[PDB]
Amino acid sequence: SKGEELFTGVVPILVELDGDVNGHKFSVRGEGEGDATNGKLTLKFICTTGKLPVPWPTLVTTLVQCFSRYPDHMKRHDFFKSAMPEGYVQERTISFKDDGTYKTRAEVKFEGDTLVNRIELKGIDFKEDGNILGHKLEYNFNSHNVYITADKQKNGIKANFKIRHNVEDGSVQLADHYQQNTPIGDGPVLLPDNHYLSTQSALSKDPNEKRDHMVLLEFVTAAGITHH
Amino acid sequence: GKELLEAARAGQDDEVAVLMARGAEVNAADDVGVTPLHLAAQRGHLAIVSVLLAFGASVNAADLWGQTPLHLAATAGHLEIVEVLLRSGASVNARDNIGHTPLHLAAWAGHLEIVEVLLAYGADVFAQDKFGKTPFDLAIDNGNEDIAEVLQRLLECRRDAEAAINYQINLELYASYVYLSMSYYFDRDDVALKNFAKYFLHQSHEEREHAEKLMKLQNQRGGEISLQSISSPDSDDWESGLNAMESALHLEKAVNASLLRLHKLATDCNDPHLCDFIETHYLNEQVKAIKELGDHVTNLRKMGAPESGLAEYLFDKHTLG
Amino acid sequence: GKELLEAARAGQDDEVAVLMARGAEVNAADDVGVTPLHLAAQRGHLAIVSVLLAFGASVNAADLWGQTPLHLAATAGHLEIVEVLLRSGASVNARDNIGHTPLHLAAWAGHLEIVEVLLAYGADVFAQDKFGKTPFDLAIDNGNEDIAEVLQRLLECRRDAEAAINYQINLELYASYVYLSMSYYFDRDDVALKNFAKYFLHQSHEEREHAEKLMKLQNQRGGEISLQSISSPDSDDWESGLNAMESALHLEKAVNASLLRLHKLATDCNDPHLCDFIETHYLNEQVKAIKELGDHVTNLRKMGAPESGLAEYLFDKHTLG
Repeated sequence: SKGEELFTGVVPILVELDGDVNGHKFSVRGEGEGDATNGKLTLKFICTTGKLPVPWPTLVTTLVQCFSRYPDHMKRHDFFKSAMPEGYVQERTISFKDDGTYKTRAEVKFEGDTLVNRIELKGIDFKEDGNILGHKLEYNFNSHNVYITADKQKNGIKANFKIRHNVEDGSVQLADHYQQNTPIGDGPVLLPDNHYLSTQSALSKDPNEKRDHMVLLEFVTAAGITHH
Repeated sequence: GKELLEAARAGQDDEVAVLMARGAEVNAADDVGVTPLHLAAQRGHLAIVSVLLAFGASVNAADLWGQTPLHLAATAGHLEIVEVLLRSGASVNARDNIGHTPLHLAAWAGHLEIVEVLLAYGADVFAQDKFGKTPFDLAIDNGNEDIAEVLQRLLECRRDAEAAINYQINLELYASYVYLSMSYYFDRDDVALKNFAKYFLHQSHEEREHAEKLMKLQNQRGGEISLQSISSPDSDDWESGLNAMESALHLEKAVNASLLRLHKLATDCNDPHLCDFIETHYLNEQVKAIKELGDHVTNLRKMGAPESGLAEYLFDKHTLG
Repeated sequence: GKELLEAARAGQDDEVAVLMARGAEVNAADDVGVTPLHLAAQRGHLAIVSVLLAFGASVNAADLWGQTPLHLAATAGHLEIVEVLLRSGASVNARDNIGHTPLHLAAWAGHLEIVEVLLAYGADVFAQDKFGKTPFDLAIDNGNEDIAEVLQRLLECRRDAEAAINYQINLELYASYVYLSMSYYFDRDDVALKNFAKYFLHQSHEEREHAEKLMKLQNQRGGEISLQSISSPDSDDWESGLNAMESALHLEKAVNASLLRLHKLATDCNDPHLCDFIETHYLNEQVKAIKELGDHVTNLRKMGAPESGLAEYLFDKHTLG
């Protein structure tokens, strides 16, 4: 009853990410708003740590499924919902093919009524004159899907998916993402069977900002049950 | 200067009233480009958008994300705001960065009445976003059931009208070919009738003008012409002038039946211009052709043909020349 | 050469396939004149008739009894074969020896959907056989109930349109007579107004052109003109110019009401050409006539008529001449 109420309207967001990648320290702050009723999110990320070595498309995947559009027939398979304002944590591993990996911890909750997202990142095992990081990949994005599976061992879920980032020369990079999602409280959280979640997004620039900026709007919604 | 936007967001209609009465910024561009009209449309507040439009707001206000008050209003679900925005000059075919049009969002969210009012104002049903989807796709991948049905009906109406116009083009080309055959039958030297030949050559050329008119029409509508094979006439030997006139009569009647079927189709799918075109250029010529060819047949039958030479000779001399 | 027909009869679609792939007789005339298409239509076998049409069969194949695959297919009850034959050029109005048309058999057998598709393609409802019966008769003498209803509706639509066009002819002839009376009233020497007289004579002749147009129309449709008695106008003494103009106004309004009733009738019975004719030649002239006659009436009333001579004198001089 309560876990679904906490998204009745708009929600302002504050996303902080602190990462260490091969001697490169970085902090990222993102500002925007979201609505779960339509699975819509609209954000703008900026790095107050100067020029960054990894392309912006990399940071996109690793920056709130609690906002995905959920229908009335999957009111019983919304794991992220039942835990509000309980919140939850997720541990994600992203694995690049033909380069190294990222280990990223994230804690998601409500703070007052603002959704603040604290994320810590450790990315290593890369060649620093490569393409995935050496700014050879194309500034774009594509439509993707996430598979969520129940996990009674952690009485939460696992989320697995695969992202394909096209390079400016036709080639693609397939990053495989795992993550464990677990709620902080011992309360009863609604258990979703394994199903999928479609996601679309778009990247753009502000015309009159002199820092490094990345504006992004996105639509996210789940499915998987062939209900009546 | 800036203190009006939070009152619009909180729904303080009286506060924005008294503060806009005093000289205030109506077309305010804010920290992310959200004008008071955008926030007045997100939340359902008709009074605020009315008093903002009256004071000179812009209905097309390019947000930093590419949105417009019509986008957010169609996504939310408030019908009255959609109506008052459409009457004020909102553009039904404005795009996001993803490429969504207000009908994309109306179909995703599941708002039937908003879908109707957007279809009445000129939203197109097969428009795509960057990722290639049409409103019917966003409707069928989200369980929104009736949006899908009322958009499928329109997709099908357009497809069927295109197909019927192609079939009419082929039918008139076939009739032209049949008349050419008829005409060069009466040119043999064991069939020495010259004005029968001129008659059927004239009809052969008129029937090609008829088909070119329909090709031009289908290019004006934005459809695709798809030409096909033309069958050969059923006979090479049209036994006499009477039998050829009767065959032309049956052919004209078949063509007229096809025109009537296409007119009923264009009437079912609410297409006034197609109906007007059909009855202006095609339904009064068929009636006159059928009347004239039946006249020829009864004249020939009364004079005594086909068992009478000097009946077709004198018909050819006096009526056809 | 002949071994394909028994495979068509047994429904051996694959056998006729492999044997027609090899060079075989497609238009085979047999011991009683039954082509493989006839036997493929008697039994319900769509694949065989498709692969036979593709290989060049004749849809109009004069059996020794006068039948055609459309006859046997309409009698049997298979709708898909009827459709694929009608799209390929089958003639809906071919006769037997008895004189039956495919609609006769569709009505006898009791096949509603086949009756519909045959009516869409130009089958006529009042066609007779040698013994004098129409499909409605074969429908009512066999207990087939709804065939009778949907054919009675069409018979009645045609009868009622014929009757309404006759009544409109009589009404325009009566209006012409009324205007002639009006015109020769203003020619007396105790009513010395010449341009009122010319006005109403012009209207008298225009209203006869109007009725001849409808006579020509009804001859183009194949109906029967039945002329009737023309009543005499209600008055011989039209008290003044104002009163005569008001009477002409009421008469034009009555004529327009009749036109609207006839248009609604032609719309109910799905008759696009009649509706187009009525609104092209008749509905814009009545609007202009009513506007002009109301203008004349208000001008005359403001100038001070009828209690003022020098009002109708100067109207007659300045507006009508």
